[PDB]
Formats: sequence, C-alpha cells, structure tokens
Amino acid sequence: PKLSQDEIDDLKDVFELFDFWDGRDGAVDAFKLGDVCRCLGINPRNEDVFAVGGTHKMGEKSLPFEEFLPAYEGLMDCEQGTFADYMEAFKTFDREGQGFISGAELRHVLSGLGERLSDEEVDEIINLTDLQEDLEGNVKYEEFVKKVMAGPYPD
Amino acid sequence: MQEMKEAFTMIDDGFIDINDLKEEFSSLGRTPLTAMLKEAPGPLNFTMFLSIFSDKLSGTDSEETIRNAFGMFDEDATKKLNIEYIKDLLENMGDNFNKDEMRMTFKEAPVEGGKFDYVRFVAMIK
Amino acid sequence: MNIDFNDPDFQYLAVDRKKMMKEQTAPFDGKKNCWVPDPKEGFASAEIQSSKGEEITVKIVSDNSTRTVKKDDIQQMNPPKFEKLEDMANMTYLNEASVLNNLRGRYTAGLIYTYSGLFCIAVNPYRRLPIYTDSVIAKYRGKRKTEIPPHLFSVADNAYQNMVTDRENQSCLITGESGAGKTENTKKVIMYLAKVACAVEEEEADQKKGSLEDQIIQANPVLEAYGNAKTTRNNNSSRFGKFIRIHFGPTGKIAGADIETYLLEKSRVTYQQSAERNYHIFYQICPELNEVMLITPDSGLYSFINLTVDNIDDVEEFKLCDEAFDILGFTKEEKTSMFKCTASILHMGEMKFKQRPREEQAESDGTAEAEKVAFLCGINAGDLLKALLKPKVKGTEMVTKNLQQVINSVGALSKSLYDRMFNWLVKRVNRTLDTKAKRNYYIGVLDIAGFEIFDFNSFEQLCINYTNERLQQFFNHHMFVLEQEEYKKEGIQWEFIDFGMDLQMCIDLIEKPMGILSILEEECMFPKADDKSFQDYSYQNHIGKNRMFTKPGKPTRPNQGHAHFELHHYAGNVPYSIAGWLDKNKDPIENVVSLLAVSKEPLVAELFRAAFQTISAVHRESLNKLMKNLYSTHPHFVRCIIPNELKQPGLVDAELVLHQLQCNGVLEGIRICRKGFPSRLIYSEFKQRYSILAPNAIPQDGKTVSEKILTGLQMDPSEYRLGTTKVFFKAGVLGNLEEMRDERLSKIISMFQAHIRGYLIRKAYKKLQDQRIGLSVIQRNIRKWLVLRNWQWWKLYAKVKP
Ligand SMILES: [Ca+2]
Repeated sequence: PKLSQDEIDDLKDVFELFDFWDGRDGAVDAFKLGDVCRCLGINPRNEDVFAVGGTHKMGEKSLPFEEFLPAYEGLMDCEQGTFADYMEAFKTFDREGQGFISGAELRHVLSGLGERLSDEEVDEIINLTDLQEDLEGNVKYEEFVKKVMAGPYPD
Repeated sequence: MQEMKEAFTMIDDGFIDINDLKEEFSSLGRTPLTAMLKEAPGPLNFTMFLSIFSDKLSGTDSEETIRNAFGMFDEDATKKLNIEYIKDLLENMGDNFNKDEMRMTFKEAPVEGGKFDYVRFVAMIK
Repeated sequence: MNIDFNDPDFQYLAVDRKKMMKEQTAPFDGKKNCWVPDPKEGFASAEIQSSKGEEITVKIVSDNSTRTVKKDDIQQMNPPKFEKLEDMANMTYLNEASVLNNLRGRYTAGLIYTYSGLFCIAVNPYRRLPIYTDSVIAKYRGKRKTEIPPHLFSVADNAYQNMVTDRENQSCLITGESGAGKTENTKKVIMYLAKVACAVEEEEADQKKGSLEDQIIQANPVLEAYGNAKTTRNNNSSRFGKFIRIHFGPTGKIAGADIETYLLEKSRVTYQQSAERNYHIFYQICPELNEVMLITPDSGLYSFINLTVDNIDDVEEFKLCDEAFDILGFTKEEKTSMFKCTASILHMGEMKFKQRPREEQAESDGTAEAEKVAFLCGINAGDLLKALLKPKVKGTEMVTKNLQQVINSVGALSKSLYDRMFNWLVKRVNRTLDTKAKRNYYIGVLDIAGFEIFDFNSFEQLCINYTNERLQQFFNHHMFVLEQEEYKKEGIQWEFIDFGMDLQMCIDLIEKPMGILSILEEECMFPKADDKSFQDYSYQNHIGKNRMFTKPGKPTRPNQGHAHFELHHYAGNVPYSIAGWLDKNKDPIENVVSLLAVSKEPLVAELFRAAFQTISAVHRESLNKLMKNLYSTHPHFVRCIIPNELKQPGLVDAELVLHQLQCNGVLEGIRICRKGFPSRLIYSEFKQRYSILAPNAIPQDGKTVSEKILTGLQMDPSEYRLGTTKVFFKAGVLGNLEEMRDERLSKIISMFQAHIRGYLIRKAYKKLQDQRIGLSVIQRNIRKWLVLRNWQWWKLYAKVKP
C-alpha cells in the first residue's frame, strides 16, 4: 500500500501492455489481471485475485486503470510463500528424506492438490526451468523450489 | 525520389487545372466529378506534393519489417500463422479491426488448409 | 535404513493396500465430516453445516437427510491419520462413537484384536481363521505391545515376561458376556504360556495322556455342573468366580495348577425365577442307576428346582462325564456315594408340613420324605427336627423357647449344603494336579460375571455390580500407577487423584458400615421385616445425603417405569429394587451342624466342621478374599465379543457391543484417559509430521524444533506437556494439528502453484511486449495499404507509369 513513482509507474506501463492485448480501449479484462500482477512482481493466488474481482470468464468484467489499480494494492499483502514453506510441501512427500520425489508424484501435486495448475503448465514450467529426471525416475525438488523462485531471469 | 515527379502525360493548360484525366481515362472503363480535384486543395504544382500527397505514408513500413512483424507469431519459421490465430489477433487485439476492415483484409489474403502466408500478403499489399 | 511391516504376516493381520501408496482422501473435511449418532446404527459418517442455532441440517454418506442434532451428540472422528490402530489409547478424539469404528473396521476389515490401554478387546469371528497357529506364534520372547501387532500372546508373553522378569505374581481378568470364547483364551492361552512354559526328560510321552491345557477344563462339567450352564436372560453363566490360578516354579518353570472359587449363587437353588432354571446338571441327569433311587425327571414336583430348550439336551452331560472323573482322586466310593448327596436336596424341595391353627409352632408333619435323605445323606429322619425345629442352645444349659423359620433353615441348608459340596469338588478335582509341593508363585486367569444392567434390578444384580464396580477400581488404581510413574519416567508429572478412588464413593456406599449393606443385613434378624420398613429407612439419609445416589427418575425401555429407586456406578446408573431381598438375604446357620456330622458318611461330614445371618455377610468375605488377594499382584485385562446375537460370523451390533464396552472398563478407560494427557509422540515423530506449521519459524535437534512449533502456534500451555523424549497433548489437540496441517499445507501448495504461474507470465513479458510492436505494425500497416488502394491520387497512380 502507498505505491511510489518507480512503482505506481511500471504498473500503468504494464496495465497498458495488457490493455492492448484485448483491445486498446483504456481498460483491462479482470480475469486477465491476475496475469498483470504476476509480471508486476507479486505472486497472488486464484482465490486472492478472485477476492478482488478476478473473474473466471474472460470478458465478464473489465477494469479501468484506477478502478483496477486499487485491487493491485491489495494483492501485494496476500501470503506470498517461502522456501521453508515450499520446501516442506516436498518432504511430507519425501518418504526417504533423501530429497527426492518421483516426478510422477511431483506432477501429481502441482496438478491434483490445491489450485490445480493447467496440465498445460507444468510441462511448460518443467521444461524451461528444465527439470531433467535421473536414473531412478525421480527428482530432487529442492533445486526447483530455488529455480522457480529464481524467476526466469537468474544471474 | 523522382520516379515520383513523373506522370504529366496522359493526365489531361499548364499544370492541368481541371479534368486532367477524364479524356485521359475513359478510353477503357467508365470513369467517375469535382472531388477528384475538390480534394486537390493545393493547387497543383509539385510544391507541397511531397507534403499533401505522400507523408500520408505515415507509419508505412518496409516490406521486410511488416513481414517481420508477422514473424514473431510463428517462429517455427513456418512462415505461416493459422488463420484463426490472425483472424483473432486482428479482430480482438491491439487496435482491433472492424467487421469491415476485416472482411476486406481477408479477401485475397492467401490461405490454404487453414494456413495464412504473411510471406506473400506483404508482397501483395506492397 | 529401515523398519518393518507385513510379511506375510498373513494371518492376514495383513494390509488393505499397505495404506499410503494408493490412498484416497486427505483434505478430509474435519470441520465438516464426522459422525452423528443414531440408532438403528449408533453413529454414522457425514458432512456438516447449518450454522443453525441450533443443531444442524446436514448428513451422512449413502442415504440421507435433513436431520437435527446438537452438541452432546455430535462427536467427531479422527483424521485418516487415526484409522484402524491398536493401542486406541493413542487416539485423538477419544469419544464413545469414534472408538467403535476402529473395531467395526476390524471385522468388515477382517481383524478383531485391539488395545485400549491395557484392555485387550478381542472379538469372535467364530469362523476360525489361521490366527492361532505357528507361522504366527514363532516369536514374541519378550516382545511387547509394540514389538508385534495385537493378539493376546502379548498378555500371554509379557504377563509372561513380567513373570520371571520383574519378580512377583501375575493375574488377569477375563470379561466378555456370554459369547466369544472365554471358555477359551483362558483356554487358547495356556497352550501358549505352556508351549513357552516347558520349551525353556519325561520322554516316554506316556505321561501325555490327559494332556495339559485341554485337561482341567475336563472337570469343567462336574464343575460348570454345579458348575454352570443355563439361566434365563442368557444361558451358560458359570455362576461363580473362578480363577485358573495355576502355579509357577522357583526356576522360571511352571509348578502346578491350583484353583478356587468365590460367590457361588447359593440362592440359585432355594429361590428361582422360572426360566431362571437352577444349574445345568440336575436335569442333565434326571438307566443303569438313573434311579438307584428317588423319584426321577421333570420338575412338576421336586422344588428348589421347579426346563431345558435348544440343542441343550441334558443327555451326554451324563454317561459322557462318568469316568473323566476316575482319573483324579476317587474310586467310585465317593463318585458314587456323592450323587445321592445331590438328589438328597430335591427332597426338601418337597415343601410344607404346616404351622399351627394359630400357635406359633411348626409341625413335623410330612417327614415321610425327610426319611429318604435321612437315608441317602446320613442319620435318621428324626435324628433331627427338635434341634432343627425346637433345639437347645449350649456353659451348657440346653434351651428351647417361629415356624416361619425352618423353610429358611432349609432355604439355607440346601444353599450352605450345595455350597460346601462344591468347595468339595474343588478340594479334590485339582488334587490329581495339585502337586502342592510348592515352588513359589504363579500367573492367574480370573473369571466372574460382568456387571448387568437391564429391565429389572434385584438383590441379585446389585451383587455383581457390587463385584465388578469394586473390581474396576482395582483396574483404575492400577492405571493410576502406570501413569503415576511414566510422567515420572518422563521428567514431567502432574499430581492428580487416584481415579480408582472416584468409584470408592460408591463401593463405600454399601460395603461402607453405615452403608446400606448393614442396614440391609442386620435388618433380617429384625422381626418387623416389611420391606417398606427397609425402603425409606435406607433413606432416613442417603437420598439427599450421599451424592452418589438417587430416587428412580423415569422410564427407559419397554413396559413402563415400575422401578424402585436408582443407584449409579461406572457403567452409568442402575434402577435396583428391593422386595424379597430381606426375605432372601435369607441364609442362616444348626446344632451338630444341625447334624450331618458322622453318618459314618463323610461324603456329608468332612464337608462341615472340618451364625444366624445372611449371604452378603459371607459374600464380602469371599469378594475381599478376592481383592485382598488381587490388590497384591500384576493385573491384566482382556475383554470379549458380542458381535451379533444370531451368530452371523460376518460382523457387528453397535448397541450390543456399545452395551458391553459400556462396562468392562473400556468406555471408562477413555473417560480417565481423556482426563489426562493421552496422544503421545517422541519429538521425532512430531518434528516431521508437524513442520509445515512454522516452516519459516525454524533455523535450518528434536526436542528443540518441536518447541518453536508449539510456541510458534500460540498453543495453550495447558494443552501440552514436554517430558524428555516425547510430548503429551490434551484430549484431541492432535486433531487441531491435523485441521491446521491439513489446511496449512494446501495453502502451501497453491502458494507455490502460484509462485509458478507468475513465473510463466514474468517469462512471457518481453515476448509479450515485443508482440505488441509487431502487432501494432500489421494493423497500422494493413490499414496504410487499403487506405491506399482507394485514395485516388493513388487509385489512379500510373494506370500505366507512362
Ligand atoms: Ca481492453
């Protein structure tokens, strides 16, 4: 809350880039706004977006800059996860502690539990991040939790 | 550059006041008035030719650019976007196209198997 | 690494999917899904919501509904992380309903032996699966509750282990209503305790005739004869407190048998409530000497008896019994001269011989019958009377200063008699195996009725309830010792109150001097024995003066509420009723044992002398002689079946089993359990399962990690306790540590799921903005053209470039 001018800025500059990809007319479709903030840093969740507008159908409700901006201010807050947090999820699955998870199982979580990730994603995600199996056919979650958090652009 | 300053044959006094053409262009079809020279504020000359005429070429890109502009949506260098994709990138994207703008565009815009070829389109659209 | 599991343990004890490779269901729905209690069925799985006022309106699986419930009837039941266990003590949510299902889930999921602390609940599948065999037995040397899943061999091998080991003497209480196989275990063990008793000479095997185990339950029918087998509201209630007290060596060796009794329903004989048939044997007997004398078969007459039913056939009990005898102490000089001694009773049952038109005296009248017994028994139908109807008290000075007596004098003898002559059976029965040479100490399996609360309550009922109740508290106390320590064996400890002593309250209501016991007792000599006199009197206090008990209240089941005041122990409250009580405490005591001496027949003499009171008197002396014989030992408890009346070995009958548990001590076991700090786990078994709870709240030891996870949660300091190897939680706090985890894990998946779809957008960004330019160009460009081919200074721009 209380953005700045190096902050409120990269917002409109993005809202703009996203107002054009659904027709330049001064507004942005809700649904596609959860994908506005992502690019803008924060990592809100489905519920999170919904609970401020984020429709399900594309073309149900379209927010104009201001009327949109506010709901962006409140997504920042939302419980943004963390290693230790993430790191645990995969562990309660590590029936060995060795630090692995049958990709099988792994692609099960991301797919099955919680907020299901499009089966479209995952493969995608694990494929840029590059998540190569290994002998056993399982993965070492750790390096992945890091990779995913590192953002697409590392060092 | 000057393949411009040409013409002046076939058109019609001195800088051809009215009806340059008409005499000059009914030898084959069924010509048009006083707008095709009403919209000739000018008058005539070659003065602000490069001004009024042309410069109406604003935003008019290179046939290597526009062709490239299309390329970003098919970098499997297939040199093709699937119709619908374009049919949708124009009608519902950027500064979307009106049912008519669209109707015209895809008139002789070359397609096959549902496969558009920007890699001619340009050529035909200049 | 490792641990262990399965293999085959293919009792099956086995494993329905070895659990967590294929499971289904986690999210659970724990603010939602756990069972309502109803009645058909007891309780049942469900969903919830209403937030009503006020009850509910949600419901079960399958069926369902729009049903209303409240808060004393909701209950809840353990996340799958509390599915089909063993100790059952280790069980968050220790509620009446919850329990069960972890057993139903054993029948319909083949298995029937669970722990509930010490309690070894076990069922009758009475299909006799491979359970008891040797691809089973083959182990547990000193393997405890945890070094092998359930089965009694625990109680067997470690009551065993406790034997030798530790030092002193074992014991063990058996319970089970009239079903299971109590006739066994008590039988099915031994086999055990023995296999492991002499598997620590005598090869010839010729001494392997009467077998061991399957021997002394031979005598069963001479015992269990008098014995027992057939009553009324059930049918084979060995109406005595047994105790296969088998003795133990000085060298970790066996060392004999031994065995006694306590509370033999004297009553049974004199009084009876019809179908309340008195002791299987009289009939199972009444050819070659099936006479030898006195009347014969069918009640009609011969009272103190005044009739069999299904596949009971009193047949075989006979012929097929005579001989078994002949292996122990007796050569037909008793065996034979000891039955009459039985028949010698039916005679008196031939009542009356009157009073006086008005004169308080009684007439010898009949006496044509007495003769026979004065012929069977010994002496002479005149040897008596006088010092039987008008005797002489002994410094000498013989006196004779009532009729209403005698009938008692009899409804006392027949008792006393039958009594003495059972102690008799014992005396010898074990003799054969009573190599009483003595080599210190032993185990002990105990058996006695198990608390009965139903439709009617008399001086009968109130006795067992006097037994069990007082029994229980022995249990409690014990458990008050296994905790009393522990915490002590765990650096933690929180002084409490000998729960066992919460029941006392009630045991100290009757046994208690100015308890009722004596206000009932004495009040027998008392000539003004109206019963009513008895009624209120017990009051004249108690009612409003005790705390424990009451006045009746009102109806419950069929018929109405023709009650008579209410008394309550554990196992709830019971609506007893006096009436025929004072009439029946009835047992008085002679004059030369009122004779029976000599007769040159000791078959009826050395069963007498090697006053004028009642049965409770002699009861308490037995009971205590059973407590002050128990309170100095190492108890063990095993409970039984009662799946389904019509023995469909398939399964269940909640209420019927609910019934039971509502006794034994089990339900009362969680009551106390639930009172302290159940739910136990060494920190390691905690760190893991509960780390998502304060993930970012740890450094990245064991007993340390666990604390920040407690402290980080604002957990109420009174809900937990940290000994020094593990941590104890209040009653069902583990639940919350499953409502949270369960829910505070999903919240971790999504937070990731989403940390990985910002990553996809934050990835497409330039690719995304690049797109714009490349697009805003096409449009712009399609339009520049198309703007052109329809301008004019263009349209006709070089129809021909000259
Ligand atoms: Ca828009």
